[PDB]
This record gives sequence, C-alpha cells and structure tokens, in this order.
Amino acid sequence: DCTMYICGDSTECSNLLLQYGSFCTQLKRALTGIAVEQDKNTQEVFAQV
Amino acid sequence: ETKCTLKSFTVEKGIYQTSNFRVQPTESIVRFPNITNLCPFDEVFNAT
Repeated sequence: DCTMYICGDSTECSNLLLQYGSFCTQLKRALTGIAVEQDKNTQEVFAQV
Repeated sequence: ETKCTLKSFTVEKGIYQTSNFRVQPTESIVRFPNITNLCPFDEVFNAT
C-alpha cells in the first residue's frame, strides 16, 4: 500500500503525496499483474487433465 | 468506491482492490515523568 508504507498515519504527508498520484497506482497495477501471472503459472503446469 | 478507484463508470465482473481501512484513535493521551521532585519553596517563604 502506498500511504501505509510511505506516509504512515500522517494526513498531511498523504496530502503532499497526492501530488504524485498515479505513481504508486502504476506500482499496484504491476504487482497485481505479477500475482495473477503467479496463479496462472500453477494453473498451467498442473491442470492439464 | 470501486468506480472511484478504477476512474470510470462501468466495471466488469471480478475482484477489485481499493484503499485500506485503518482504525482511528478514540481519544488522546499525554504522559510526563512522575514527578516527585519539588523546589524547596515552602521553606523559603516560611523563613523567619
């Protein structure tokens, strides 16, 4: 998570962080893709019957 | 909330993440020494 790691429990820190915005959104998208591919790997390897 | 996160108005079926949930403090506290020490001023102003 963006704020919990970077600006943990600090409202003004999140207010400043909001300027960058889409930065950590890209991070979340990349990690979600990684997780989905991780599940797909096992699905591909083991589920051939 | 998920429409807000995905930045659109139509969402297809599935699972979507969002902002985390975090418990806010109920109230506030402050702590400070004990504190035993006291400057000897009762003796000063009772000086004969």
